[PDB]
Amino acid sequence: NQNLTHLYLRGNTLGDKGIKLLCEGLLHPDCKLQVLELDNCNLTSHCCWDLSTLLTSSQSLRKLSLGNNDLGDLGVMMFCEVLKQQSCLLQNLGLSEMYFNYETKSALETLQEEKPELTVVFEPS
Amino acid sequence: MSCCPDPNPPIHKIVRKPSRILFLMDGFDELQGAFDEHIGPLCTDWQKAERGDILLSSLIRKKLLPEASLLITTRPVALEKLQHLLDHPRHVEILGFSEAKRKEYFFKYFSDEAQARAAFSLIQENEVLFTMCFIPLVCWIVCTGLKQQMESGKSLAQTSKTTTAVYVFFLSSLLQPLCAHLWGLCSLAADGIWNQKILFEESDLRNHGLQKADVSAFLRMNLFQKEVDCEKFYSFIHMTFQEFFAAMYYLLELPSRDVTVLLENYGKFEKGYLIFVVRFLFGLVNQERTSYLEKKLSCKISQQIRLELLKWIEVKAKAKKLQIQPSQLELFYCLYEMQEEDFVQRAMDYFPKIEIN
Repeated sequence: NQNLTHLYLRGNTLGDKGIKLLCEGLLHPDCKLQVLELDNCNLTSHCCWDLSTLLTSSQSLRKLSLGNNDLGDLGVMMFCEVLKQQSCLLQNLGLSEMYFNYETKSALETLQEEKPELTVVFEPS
Repeated sequence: MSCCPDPNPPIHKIVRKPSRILFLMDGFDELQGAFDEHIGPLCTDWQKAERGDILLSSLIRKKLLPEASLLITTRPVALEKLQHLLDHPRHVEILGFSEAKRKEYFFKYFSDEAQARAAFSLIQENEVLFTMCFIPLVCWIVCTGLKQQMESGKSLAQTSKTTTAVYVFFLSSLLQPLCAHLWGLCSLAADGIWNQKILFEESDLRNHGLQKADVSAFLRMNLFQKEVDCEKFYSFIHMTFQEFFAAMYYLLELPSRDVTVLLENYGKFEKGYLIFVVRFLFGLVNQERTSYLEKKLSCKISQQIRLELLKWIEVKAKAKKLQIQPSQLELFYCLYEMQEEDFVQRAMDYFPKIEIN
């Protein structure tokens, strides 16, 4: 369905397996989804690989609102590193309601300054 | 410090989130050093470095990491200095073993019924020890003493009538086989009580005449412990023993060796209240003594100390205050240990009114 531009799944306990399966769909060349919202979805560290893949693979995705889930302190560092290679994501990257360490916050702040095309990342503070 | 081996754990993560965290402040009464319940700053902001008394007080008062849960264990005597910082606590009292549980302990401790039954009968026949075995520490000491008697196969007799007798008995069967270094160990304990130290460095042991060779003897013959949990801090296997040794120190033959001064500082947190130090001092100061370490105790000093102890009882028994050092029954415990009618009756004549619970 090429007309579907916004999908909100926050609150569903999709799990890591859930994200994996959704990504297979999202990585399809005809997918036009622009906004994917994933707040608490019972996520863990594993899904970061698939989310990272999503961030750099999809040419359609513009906003990925990962919210109150244990994304992982290292998982987000992968996002920081990959979202430098001409990513098409411009909007909210989520990562709200999530505790990060000093180095992580610094990396996210650095990303925000170096890539202004990314409106706002939205850390906890 | 109390976390996994990683020196830099996620302190700034969920570890900062209260209500999901419970602290276990084990041994409030063992906080060596003066503890002021009234302080200037209340050390808010956990990341700020401050003195240990303030840090603990701030946690206790729920100003540091508020909404977090806190469990405290303590000797009831130390409630005097703790109740001022609780506001709305739930107080739980720990009671010792019932007759049924005393029995289970013996059978679990000993390798089989062949010895557990003998141990149980040997103790049960002794009304006093059986009653004293209310306390896990006492039944442990008695069982350990029996285990040592079993190894030698001497008799397994258990005829002790007092707390002191149990502790003296324990050392007799442990050190007699050491005797030449007992003074050093006693000195160490006394120094620790007066200098607010439970955990000793090897340097402190050496400075009291105990260097490696004898120290190991105490580690083997379960009397003294090393703390090898990624540390090198030596201590007595239980605070009651440290107080016991300090008590003997005053009666042998370097804080002072002045019992009057010791007694003057009894009702104080700073010295750990010296409850067992005195309770044992009373039991040790007797004429009805025998051999095996006991004969190395100074008879001349005991006679000099006995007099001051009697004066101490008269002075304290006279008090009619509550939440005060020896509150009647405590003096009775002291007199119970000193099982000599001449002394006890003279001491008891200073109690025209007895109020006990």
